[PDB]
Amino acid sequence: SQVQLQESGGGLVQPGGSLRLSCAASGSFFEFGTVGWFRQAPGKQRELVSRITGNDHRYYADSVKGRFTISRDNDETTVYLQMDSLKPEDTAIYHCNILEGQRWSNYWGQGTQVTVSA
Amino acid sequence: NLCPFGEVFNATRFASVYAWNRKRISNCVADYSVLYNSASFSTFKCYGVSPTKLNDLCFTNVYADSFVIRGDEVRQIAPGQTGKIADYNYKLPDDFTGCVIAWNSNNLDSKVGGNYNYLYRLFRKSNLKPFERDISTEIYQAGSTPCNGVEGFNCYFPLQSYGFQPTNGVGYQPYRVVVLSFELLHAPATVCGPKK
Ligand SMILES: *[C@@H]1O[C@H](CO[C@@H]2O[C@@H](C)[C@@H](O)[C@@H](O)[C@@H]2O)[C@@H](O[C@@H]2O[C@H](CO)[C@@H](O)[C@H](O)[C@H]2NC(C)=O)[C@H](O[C@@H]2O[C@@H](C)[C@@H](O)[C@@H](O)[C@@H]2O)[C@H]1NC(C)=O
Repeated sequence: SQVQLQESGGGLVQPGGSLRLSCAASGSFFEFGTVGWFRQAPGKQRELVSRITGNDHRYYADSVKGRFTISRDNDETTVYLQMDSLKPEDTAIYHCNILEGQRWSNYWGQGTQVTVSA
Repeated sequence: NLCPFGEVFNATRFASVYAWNRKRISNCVADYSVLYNSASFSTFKCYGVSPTKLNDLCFTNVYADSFVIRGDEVRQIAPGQTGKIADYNYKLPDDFTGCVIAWNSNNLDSKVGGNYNYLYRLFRKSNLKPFERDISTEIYQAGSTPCNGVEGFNCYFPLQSYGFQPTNGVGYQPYRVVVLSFELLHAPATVCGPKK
């Protein structure tokens, strides 16, 4: 049952820049059929930014529609979040997560920091 | 004029259980003993009929329903069961007459990195009725707060994908399932065993 979700790819960029986040899963067992990227800005509520279920059922929050793209690695249990046309309001710590039964799992790790600064 | 069971059991592609496939079988001769002996099945469980009796019987129609689930869920493909599969995906009636046939398909339906092609419904407002099929994909409102098109806590896309990895334990490996239902109406019985 143990899973580790290694989050990486964040960074400090200027407005209009790009980053690719990586959620790399490993462990004896985990449900990787649904993967969500969440973010929490300072003093703000965590929000689901993007989700992929199966190979091709995707969700994007209104504020990132058209700018972010979620995808799977072809050979590994990894999911990517390509973030293009970055804005200052995308600054947050980004976390990836999976379902456990009928809810997002209680995993809430270190995440990866995204800073977009003029 | 043999019933086209090969097209069902030997299909290259199988459906997701939430969008389960149905083929109507009619106007043909079927040897169920040959079918029973045709492969190393892991499940072959009949209700209201029997493997030893089917070759002497005639039916108005046979339906063959097929899909993929995980190993530990095959027990839900039976009358009177509960669980996410029986409740939200594929429901047999209490008075079911037919056979449930399954086999491990890990060699075809798993993949390094995961095979994510097979889906099941994880959330639904009410249970399915017998032989109902729901292929809808609207966001599910899990609490009392309305979702207004925004996914998050208590607002879920209603399907989940299996993540079949070749190293999964057998309970979490893919199994291909065929459900044969035998219907006898006040109509000509055109699907018969070889004994007729
Ligand atoms: C399901 O498919 C089995 C394998 O068929 C072989 O591979 C296919 C890709 C295709 O090229 C086919 O022509 C091949 O023969 C069938 O088993 C085979 O059946 C044929 C007769 O149809 C027989 O001559 C072969 O010896 C046999 N080979 C193997 C490895 O099993 C299944 O046919 C049923 O099972 C057989 C054992 C036999 O009883 C046959 O009469 C049955 O129809 C296919 N299943 C069904 C339900 O059709």
